[PDB]
Amino acid sequence: MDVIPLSLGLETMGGLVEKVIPRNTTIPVARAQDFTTFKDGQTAMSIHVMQGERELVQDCRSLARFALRGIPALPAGGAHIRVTFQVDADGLLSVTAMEKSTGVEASIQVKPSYGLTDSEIASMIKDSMSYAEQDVKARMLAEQKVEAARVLESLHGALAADAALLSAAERQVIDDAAAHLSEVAQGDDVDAIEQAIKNVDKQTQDFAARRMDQSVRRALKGHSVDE
Amino acid sequence: ELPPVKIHC
Repeated sequence: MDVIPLSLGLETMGGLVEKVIPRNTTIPVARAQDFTTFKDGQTAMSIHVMQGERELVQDCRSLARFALRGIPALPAGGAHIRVTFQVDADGLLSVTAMEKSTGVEASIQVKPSYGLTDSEIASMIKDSMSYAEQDVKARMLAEQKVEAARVLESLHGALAADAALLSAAERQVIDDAAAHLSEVAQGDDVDAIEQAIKNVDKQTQDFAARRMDQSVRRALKGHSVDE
Repeated sequence: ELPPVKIHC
């Protein structure tokens, strides 16, 4: 039987490619992987199907893109999505995204079309070893950038909810730490991004504790129509 | 629209 010549996967946050069906898998085949949202109330997700062996989007081949829409609005990381890749015996590729609680789904089918040459396939395979270490470093960088954005999004939500728990003075220390994280996350030093996240965490520890204290006093001792 | 985030390891 025939096999898939290159890995098939999906773009994930940070410009990275997650492999769903590995290179050299016999066809027909189907494999799934599970994913979630990045922001509070997210109702859509972009499903960008790629082909190749390397870690960054710019180093793989873009096959197709579509969106899953109608995701129920839930806190960041709360909606559960499964994406399934199917390649039939004739090489037809179907990709389906579906959300757990409502079953909402979107799918495409992509006809086999103008191939890769055997020599371009070989070259993409060989580049993946030749740039393996650079790619490991690039993925680590990008994953730290995603973590930075994750921390910033969570702070952004907490400020939206609970700005009233901070003085303008305390709020400026936080805003300055968050602006500085946001700046260094634009560069290419992984250790610096890590230290800036740690600084945001330390500057928000009291805020996070006042938010818990508030939920606990309220649940346990009760609410006041005052505030 | 945002791409997916891995839901686990």
